[PDB]
Amino acid sequence: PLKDRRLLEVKLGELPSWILMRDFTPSGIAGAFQRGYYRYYNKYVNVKKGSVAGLSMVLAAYVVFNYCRSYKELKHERLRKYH
Amino acid sequence: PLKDRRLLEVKLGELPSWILMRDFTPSGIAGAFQRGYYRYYNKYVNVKKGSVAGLSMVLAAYVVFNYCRSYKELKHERLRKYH
Amino acid sequence: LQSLIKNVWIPLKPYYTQVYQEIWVGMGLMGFIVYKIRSADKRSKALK
Amino acid sequence: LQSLIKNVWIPLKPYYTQVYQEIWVGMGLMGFIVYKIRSADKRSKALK
Amino acid sequence: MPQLDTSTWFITITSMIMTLFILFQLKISNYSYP
Amino acid sequence: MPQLDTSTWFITITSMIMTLFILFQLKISNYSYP
Amino acid sequence: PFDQMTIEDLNEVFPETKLDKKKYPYWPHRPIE
Amino acid sequence: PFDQMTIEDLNEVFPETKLDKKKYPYWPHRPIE
Amino acid sequence: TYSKPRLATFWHYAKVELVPPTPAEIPTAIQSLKKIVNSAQTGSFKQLTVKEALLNGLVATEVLMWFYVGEIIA
Amino acid sequence: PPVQVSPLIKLGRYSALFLGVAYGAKRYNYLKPRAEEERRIAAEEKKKQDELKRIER
Amino acid sequence: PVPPLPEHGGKVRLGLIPEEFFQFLYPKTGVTGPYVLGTGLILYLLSKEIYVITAETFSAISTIGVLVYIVKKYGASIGAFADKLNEQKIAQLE
Amino acid sequence: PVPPLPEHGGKVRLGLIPEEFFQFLYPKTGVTGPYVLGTGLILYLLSKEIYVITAETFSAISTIGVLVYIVKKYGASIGAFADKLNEQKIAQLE
Amino acid sequence: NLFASFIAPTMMGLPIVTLIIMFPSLLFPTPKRLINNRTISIQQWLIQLTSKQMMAIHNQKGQTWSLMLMSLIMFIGSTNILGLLPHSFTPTTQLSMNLGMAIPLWSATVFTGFRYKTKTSLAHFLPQGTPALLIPMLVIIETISLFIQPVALAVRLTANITAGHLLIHLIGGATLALLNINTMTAFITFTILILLTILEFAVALIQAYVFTLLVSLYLHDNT
Amino acid sequence: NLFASFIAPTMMGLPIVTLIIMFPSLLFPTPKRLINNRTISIQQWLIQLTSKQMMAIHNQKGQTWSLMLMSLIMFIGSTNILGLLPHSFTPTTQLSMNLGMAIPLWSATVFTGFRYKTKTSLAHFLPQGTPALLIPMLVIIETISLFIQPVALAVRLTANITAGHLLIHLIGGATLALLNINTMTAFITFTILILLTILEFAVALIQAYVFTLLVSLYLHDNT
Repeated sequence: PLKDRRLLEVKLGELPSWILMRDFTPSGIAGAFQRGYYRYYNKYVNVKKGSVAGLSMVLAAYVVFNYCRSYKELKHERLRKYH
Repeated sequence: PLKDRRLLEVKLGELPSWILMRDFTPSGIAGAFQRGYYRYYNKYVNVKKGSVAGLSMVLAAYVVFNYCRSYKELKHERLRKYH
Repeated sequence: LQSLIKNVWIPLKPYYTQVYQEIWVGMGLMGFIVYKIRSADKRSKALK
Repeated sequence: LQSLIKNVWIPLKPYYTQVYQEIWVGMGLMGFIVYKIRSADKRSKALK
Repeated sequence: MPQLDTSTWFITITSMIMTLFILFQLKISNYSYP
Repeated sequence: MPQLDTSTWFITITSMIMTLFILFQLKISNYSYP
Repeated sequence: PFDQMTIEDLNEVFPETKLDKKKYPYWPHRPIE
Repeated sequence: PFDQMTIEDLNEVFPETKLDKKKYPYWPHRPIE
Repeated sequence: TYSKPRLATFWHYAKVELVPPTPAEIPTAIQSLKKIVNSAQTGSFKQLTVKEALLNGLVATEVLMWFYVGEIIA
Repeated sequence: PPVQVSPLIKLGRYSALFLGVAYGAKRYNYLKPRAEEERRIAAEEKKKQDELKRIER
Repeated sequence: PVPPLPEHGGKVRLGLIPEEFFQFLYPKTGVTGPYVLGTGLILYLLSKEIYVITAETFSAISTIGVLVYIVKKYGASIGAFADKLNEQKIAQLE
Repeated sequence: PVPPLPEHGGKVRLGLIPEEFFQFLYPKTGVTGPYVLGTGLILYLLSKEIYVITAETFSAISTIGVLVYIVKKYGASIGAFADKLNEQKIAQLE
Repeated sequence: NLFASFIAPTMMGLPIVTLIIMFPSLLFPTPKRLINNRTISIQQWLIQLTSKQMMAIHNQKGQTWSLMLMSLIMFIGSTNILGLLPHSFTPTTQLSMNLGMAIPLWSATVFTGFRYKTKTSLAHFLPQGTPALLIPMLVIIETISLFIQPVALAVRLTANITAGHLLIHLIGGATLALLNINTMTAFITFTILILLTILEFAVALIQAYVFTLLVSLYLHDNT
Repeated sequence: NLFASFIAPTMMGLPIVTLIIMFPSLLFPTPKRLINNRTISIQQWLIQLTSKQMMAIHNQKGQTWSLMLMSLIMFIGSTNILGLLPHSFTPTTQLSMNLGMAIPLWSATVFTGFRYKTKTSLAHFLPQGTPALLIPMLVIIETISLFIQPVALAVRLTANITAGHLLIHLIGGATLALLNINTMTAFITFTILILLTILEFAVALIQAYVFTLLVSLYLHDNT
């Protein structure tokens, strides 16, 4: 009953239908990053008894980010050659 | 009598007025490159007795482009040091 | 992308389907080979 | 840019004009010095 | 031989493809007959 | 000393500026009093 | 006239100059006799 | 209530909690007594 | 060769445009300069159109190149 | 149809000309000795390198 | 004219990963699918050396030990601290 | 339903640069401003070595000499050639 | 010192070289009116001509590749000319481009030849009624000198092009260096350079014809 | 081998490092309701506190810089903590950032001191009623140890930070290497590492206070 649905709702056959019904302009990129931040915020943070997990996630995410950034310079000391 | 005018028409005081009345989205970038190409085309090419100058310009332009691209690797052999 | 598809899929359809079936295979082979060679040189320089 | 200016020029105006007149000068000096030093090292390595 | 610093092969190839099998097949596909 | 490969100084400085004199002066400018 | 016209205008004036798309779907939409 | 309100809502209910912008244009819009 | 015709065609404009300035119009020039300073100080020249300022700056750079020309002589 | 010069520019030109002539002569004089000496001392250096590879071939 | 909040949002396992994952996975393996899933993900990363081990490893271990110590010892103290500040503003105004 | 064309578009000087430049510059210096302008631009580029000279210079010189030879010797021949093809299609249809 | 001109360029850390390749695309505009200006009428005639000439032999099925062949030859004839300029880049001398342009075509031809005409394509490995003394010593040679097709089909073009650029660079350098000494030698080498320049203007198209002709008849065989 | 972590990163040929710097900006969100959650109430209290404490001495004119000082200290206290993590980057140890953060402030203070209070600012070069035997040997020292302000004001912080990262890297490396030999030494060095880690958690804020306090009283003098 709807053209645009949550990408999980849509099927594989109409997969490209979803890919083409949606927009791509940078404004529609900010209007996505914002939605992500605000889902996280209003679901795990903006609550009267926020906990560690309300924060630890972004930290342990930034961690993996800056680990991926560094993969190149770390292929030079693998303790074993044939992995 | 008009808000938007040819950037030559507009004055220096209202300079920012022109800078802010105009758009900047990539669609409005293609819709500029196209206007440039088509001015050149319909003014120097699409005429019944097109000449060399109808073409030589883009060639001698590409030349300077690929010269600027290369400036770095050419500061190493200047025949005279103190210029 | 609608302008894009309506500029490069109306005319160029009968070619990619009927004729060029046999060149895409070749391009896959090309990808195979380039992968192999880049991997080989990456290996040999990872050594040094 | 209208949202940008209406987010970062309504509040932050009385600061850049009345107070911070004296730090921008310092930042210009900072630019002076960084220019000088980058030029010096560029010169010395252009030598070698 | 800088044709052997393989780093760039991917892009060169892909762009060659994009050109040889898109643009000209558009332009030349429009030329006409006497 | 990689703090002396001066190539990058411009961007580091400009970004420091952008941050120290824009964002925080927005956030903290909104904190409230008892 | 001529110069003010296009290929489709020739489709309009001369249907016998038509490069039919059935017997010759490809380019140049006809053989090389 | 309280939790459903904002600083402007306090401007609304209590004008004496107002951090006036004339005698103290800057932040924190008042001295540190 | 055709050096003579066009060289004379150029002398035609040269003896009237490559001419040094006279000690008589110096007043006119200094006064025009002061009028420029007037238009500048108050911020009234800021009502100009672009093309005019473009022209002015291009001829300014024209005058400028002669400085490097003198260096060439040096 | 020639267009008479606006005198402003006729003034601005030849002044700058002779300014640049002076600048050039000054640069020539001020610069000659430093380069002469740097090159001659580099010649000392290259003779030293020559004798080096002579004894350290 | 503003909305209120919950009492506590999405509950979480290990303090790091949400549970909704687990439930979404209940139908097929129920309970002991996610745990072995992660164990395998990690033994894989380690085996093929997508993650080589060095000093920074132990630095991370130490920082994390410190942090968990701190929280598991001071958490609710800080929570009541903050709720106290809130109720205190409420009162001092009220 | 299409528009026609001119007989020949913007005239040009040296075959490379347009004249509109010259006229735009007429008011102030009239005639002998642009030429010395360019001469100075170029003597400047050369003097400060914004353009160092090498083999590629002479390669460019040779290619350009060839090209101008070709055009100055075959231009109108090709022009009438093409107009002939046009009139010939016109007739062969007409 | 001079392989520089073959180094892949990026004015900064971004993917530019994919613009050195599509630039030619617009020195060959497309018409919409019936009649048009010169620069289009000329190329139009040129193409009618060259097609009517080369695609004569092929059978009717094989006459579906006109687009591909003439586009191939047009693209390459552009690139290899443009590359002549003072400071321009030849995206062909990047051997990878040549391999990626050669292989698929050759392979797809062979595949049309072995999908249809199986027994006969297999048969082309044994010339008709040769002495029955040497069969293996012949069906080894034909089958090794088959796979040798694309390799040469590319490398020839690649190195052919490269050599000209290198030779002109070097001759011009020695020109300046002799100018240091004397005058007349410089003019000698400059005339030499003019000759070389023309010869390159020539090979740069000779090779296009070679390429898309080799391919044309490789399709003639295995169609 | 290990100055690596100070090398400026760009995952590819693009300007990334300007994102390592604005990330903290959102570990300190801004409130819009009157009451809010915990993470905001806490920092709010913290800031009220620290201001009421440090901006006591300053006069009324000098009380216009509260924003700048507390933002400075907040930004730095964030950066220098975050940098602790396993594989994180400290955008301060890029000495250039420290110079660009130090100089303008010091210079603008001096300029407020010499635009107003000219005679008196000049006077601060001569302590009150010193022996008239040595005046020059004192108004040389004061005026040389003035210009020395920003240099140290930055370098102190810079190198202070750097040393901790370097020391932890090295201790952990020797930890692994001794683990090759034996077990107990590793635990020894691990506990050592815990201590060092805490001490760094500490200095990383001590230095912020130092910095924005030095500056505060430099404004106290030349206001």
